[PDB]
Amino acid sequence: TLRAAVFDLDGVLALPAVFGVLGRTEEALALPRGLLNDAFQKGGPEGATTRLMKGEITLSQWIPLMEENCRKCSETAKVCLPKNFSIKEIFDKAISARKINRPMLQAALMLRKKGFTTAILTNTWLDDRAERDGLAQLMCELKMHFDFLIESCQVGMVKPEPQIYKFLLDTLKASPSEVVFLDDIGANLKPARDLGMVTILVQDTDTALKELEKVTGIQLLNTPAPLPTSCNPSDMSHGYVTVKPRVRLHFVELGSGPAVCLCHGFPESWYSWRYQIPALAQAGYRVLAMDMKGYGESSAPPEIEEYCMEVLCKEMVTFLDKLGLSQAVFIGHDWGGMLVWYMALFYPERVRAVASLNTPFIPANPNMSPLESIKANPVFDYQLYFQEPGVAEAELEQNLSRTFKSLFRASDESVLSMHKVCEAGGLFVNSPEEPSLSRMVTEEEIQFYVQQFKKSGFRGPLNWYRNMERNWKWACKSLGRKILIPALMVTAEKDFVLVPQMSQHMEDWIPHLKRGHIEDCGHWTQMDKPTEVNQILIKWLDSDAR
Amino acid sequence: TLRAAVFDLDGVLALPAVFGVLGRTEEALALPRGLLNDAFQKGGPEGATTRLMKGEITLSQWIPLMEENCRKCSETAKVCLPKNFSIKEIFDKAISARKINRPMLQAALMLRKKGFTTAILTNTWLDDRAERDGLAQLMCELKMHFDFLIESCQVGMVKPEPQIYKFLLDTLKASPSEVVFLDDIGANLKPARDLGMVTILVQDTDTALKELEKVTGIQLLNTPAPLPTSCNPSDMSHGYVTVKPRVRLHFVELGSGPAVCLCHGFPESWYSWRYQIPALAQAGYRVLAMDMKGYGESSAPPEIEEYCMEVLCKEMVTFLDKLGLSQAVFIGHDWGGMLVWYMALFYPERVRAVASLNTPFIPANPNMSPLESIKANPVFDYQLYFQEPGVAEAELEQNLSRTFKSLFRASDESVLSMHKVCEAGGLFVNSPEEPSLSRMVTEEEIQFYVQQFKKSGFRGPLNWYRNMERNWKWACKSLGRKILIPALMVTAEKDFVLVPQMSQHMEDWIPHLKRGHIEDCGHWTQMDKPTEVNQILIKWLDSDAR
Ligand SMILES: O=C([O-])c1cc(C2CCCCC2)ccc1O
Ligand SMILES: O=C([O-])c1cc(C2CCCCC2)ccc1O
Repeated sequence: TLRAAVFDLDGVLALPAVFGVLGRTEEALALPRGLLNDAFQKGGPEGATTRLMKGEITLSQWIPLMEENCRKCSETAKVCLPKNFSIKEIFDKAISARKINRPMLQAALMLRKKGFTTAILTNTWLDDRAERDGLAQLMCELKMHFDFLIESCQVGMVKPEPQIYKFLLDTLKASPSEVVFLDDIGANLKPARDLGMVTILVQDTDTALKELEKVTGIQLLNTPAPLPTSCNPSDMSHGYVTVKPRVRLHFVELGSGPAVCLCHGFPESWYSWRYQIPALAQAGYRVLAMDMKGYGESSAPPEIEEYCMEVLCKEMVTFLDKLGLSQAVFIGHDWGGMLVWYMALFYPERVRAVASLNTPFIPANPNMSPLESIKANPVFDYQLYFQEPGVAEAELEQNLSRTFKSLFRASDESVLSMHKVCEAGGLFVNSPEEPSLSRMVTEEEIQFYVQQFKKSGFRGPLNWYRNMERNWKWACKSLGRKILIPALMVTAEKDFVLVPQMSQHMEDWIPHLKRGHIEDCGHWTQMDKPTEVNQILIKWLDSDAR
Repeated sequence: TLRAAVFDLDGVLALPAVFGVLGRTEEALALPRGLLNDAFQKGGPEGATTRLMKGEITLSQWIPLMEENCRKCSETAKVCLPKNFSIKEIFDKAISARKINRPMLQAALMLRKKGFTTAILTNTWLDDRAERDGLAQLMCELKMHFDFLIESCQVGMVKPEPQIYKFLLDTLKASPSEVVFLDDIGANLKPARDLGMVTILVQDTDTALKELEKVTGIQLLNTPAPLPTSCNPSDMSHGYVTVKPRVRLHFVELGSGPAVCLCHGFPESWYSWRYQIPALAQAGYRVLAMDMKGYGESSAPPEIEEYCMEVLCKEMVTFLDKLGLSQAVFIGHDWGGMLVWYMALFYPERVRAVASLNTPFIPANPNMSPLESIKANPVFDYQLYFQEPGVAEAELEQNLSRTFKSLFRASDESVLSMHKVCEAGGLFVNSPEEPSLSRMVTEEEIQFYVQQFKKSGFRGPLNWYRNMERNWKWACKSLGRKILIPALMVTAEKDFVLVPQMSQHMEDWIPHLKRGHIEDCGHWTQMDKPTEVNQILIKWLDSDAR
């Protein structure tokens, strides 16, 4: 049986192939056929290209040696090289033009999902070009999805030498017949074939993958639309900032650039944004997925007053102040969405841009007590149940697995009531003791929220709802203000509490507000429809927050 | 300076390339990419293909070794070879499908015309397949146009080994930089390049030839329409048959198949058919270009009566009888055209098919003496001048060069009168002593007719015209007959004696007669418009004489 797949970079994982750019430059400049490809391989294992692929010299060092061999080949062919000929400009263009072959990356990912061991085996160089960042950005994005990455310039060997094949085989800890090897170079497959490994000459992606599925007996073509890339909590950078002596806040960091502070709801985690952290970092953002106060690894003080909007927003400001951030894009959901709107109302200097998932901005009524406002709407009866201290904690802290399995469900799958939650005596009263697993989450994803909620419980989480009177008095100070900073409101079609219509009037308060909308999407926006969340957020970030 | 051009066969001189048929068979049978091309090259210099190209085994011996390596590669790739898989059938098809790349052959010919030394350098096999004749027919047709042909299987070496390059260089008697080398195999050019020879990677013919002209500084693309391939009298098979004790006939032989006896006119040679002998042999015919009685190497008896149609046709029959031919296609021109029509009237059993250039069939008038018939038409005054024995001989045998230069001219270039030739006192009376060279002939071609006419003179040639009374009495015996065998009449637009209109009535005598017609064509049909003569004759031969 097969248990390992090997991918070549150029021509297989990334397109177009750099070999083809030599053949393209000969046609553009009308130089004789194969002149550039022959000057590239001059010497064979003794040439400048092999010293480059083996890693003896840098690509900056290599440039003038190729140039010399280009001059040499043109002299022999009895032809002339043009005036503005620059090897650097040709390679700069070819590298920058080269992008990931997405169907190939998805085939790798599908193979690795079925337990296969995956690796990139490439003849590469040590790029010290002033424009090296581009090739580096590319490599990181591919590498992350494979078990190994074998770069010829770091090991000191090259394809087609037999040694690298015995090195990779040793790294894979597998035998030849257990390995599928994909290369666009016919001669680079011959050693792998002579060893007994299954070989695929990659001309077109579709035929290559058709051979790759017939041989694996695993479907790789015509597959359903894949989920965005998620997080393994063990592989993240974990951050901790002390905002006040008794309170510390925890976050997860990924990417470089404009700071994007992610704020989860109830009863959630930094992990709720798991399908958004890799995508948003890939889009050129510094993602900071918070564990809001009362959750995971952030401090959970017992007092109710520690969770009023004024205290929590001062702490988000202190967090910035201590991290050295003058600004942050603030993207919230559910309770974080509320925090995020009040971050914009009270601290616009510190907020670059503001986005909210499901949660709308709705001003305070200086003529109505907030308690009356909750009773007035039947869907908000669960908030009245969360009022008495200890009541919902006892129910939610009873069987954590059951709690998250009963809550984290898609619109149709809903096992919850939410019409006289107070009367019925709880949220899970008519929910099973052993609920089925939702299609939105895995067993492992459920098991992560369980571990997290074992530290502090639901007192802190529920205390965010226990400050309605405090929140109202503070908000009334902002009644004559308008949100005049970039803003994105995202409504979810099947969210039965945070209904799309509840946002209808927001323009009176945020005139330049951008909108988003996800169909057949319930309350758990981020995991229900991650792809759509990603497409909407990246679009608004590039247009409204550079 | 460059003085040698080297052509690879497969992909350069012949298309399509046999390498491509492996890649085509993998797509048709949906076998993995490169499976057949890798099984073909398995072993490298140690494999079955190298032993075949070096010539250690035959291609029949090779077939089951490739089959074994095909089975082996499919096992490693974890795939299955089909039910009706036959390497023999694949190669049989590929060889038979492969034909000459005509623009490449014309580039070779144009280079060799400008004094270049040309040669075919090919990695080939010793073909013992029952269908070997096809590859053999192909090779002969290319080889003939090149100075050398280097077949790897006969020398015992292969491309890319450095030795064959030093062998070819030695055969060419030239140095590296003096040699242009054309190959479709990138690695087969690398040794030739490393040696200092100019290299051309042949992808498409047009770009390959564009490099080949930029480097030679000789025009090869967009050239005018080339002349058909001619004869070098030194390179022909020369034949001699004794018809009667005093008379022997000479001929030139080329090709295999149905016998095609070519009959020249006055004052011509077997050489008049020079542009027809190679073309007609290529078309699958056994060409027999006669030196009719009185010319070149055939016997020239002095008597007039030896040249009457009855004596000459009995001798063409005796020739057949002695050569072992029951039949022959009989193609004549001018006086041979007359002989040819009477060959069909008197000996249809021995004549397969009959074709005439310019000369029409015209029955005898049993009520008018042939002398009166010649006087009756002003264009035939030259025939009256040819009557008195010795008269025209003295004029034509005076300065042979002048005679052939004055006669062998195209329609416009005509320096001859032909209106009262008798009165004026000769054919060349108002023609220069030193006529210019015609565009139809070279100096060397003129010089060949001179050498030939030095042996016997014009007595025998002119004696063909001195039997008008004898010819008439014999022809009157055939007055109630019709020519009911295949027949082709070819008229020439600008022939001022043998006018197209003179043939108008021929259908009364040959009902099923096929016709041909060449525009802006004078009396010297064969050299005036050889290409058109070839196209017409081959067409009629394939349709009417198998
Ligand atoms: O099932 C759902 O889609 C769904 C779930 C909720 C829960 C989130 C806050 C705590 C308890 C209710 C709210 C609205 C919904 O529409
Ligand atoms: O110049 C011509 O094309 C031309 C030449 C001839 C010669 C051939 C037979 C012997 C003498 C005349 C006849 C007709 C022509 O039209």
